[PDB]
Amino acid sequence: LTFXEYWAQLLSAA
Amino acid sequence: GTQVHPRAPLLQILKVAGAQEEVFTVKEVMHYLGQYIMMKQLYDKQRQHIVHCHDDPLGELLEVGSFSVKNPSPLYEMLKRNLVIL
Repeated sequence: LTFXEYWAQLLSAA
Repeated sequence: GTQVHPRAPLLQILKVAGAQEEVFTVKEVMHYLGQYIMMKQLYDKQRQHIVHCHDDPLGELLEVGSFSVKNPSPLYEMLKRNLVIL
């Protein structure tokens, strides 16, 4: 995936 | 949902990423951190869940040369050191 997609997944968890 | 105040070195990174606030939620802090990594192109170009933060102010705060977005504990440990709970 793109970085934006990976970070968005992480962000959702916070 | 708790409000937090970033310590100065972390606030400086958030400011580069466009943050004008001084009080955030943790999610907002994480949002601007991702914005920073994206704008500075610190992610690995081929395996984009890997972030290479050595030789960057972000690496000084994280205390690691690289990390995986899927193994975020260095980020969270940095946040515990760099967020004042309000």
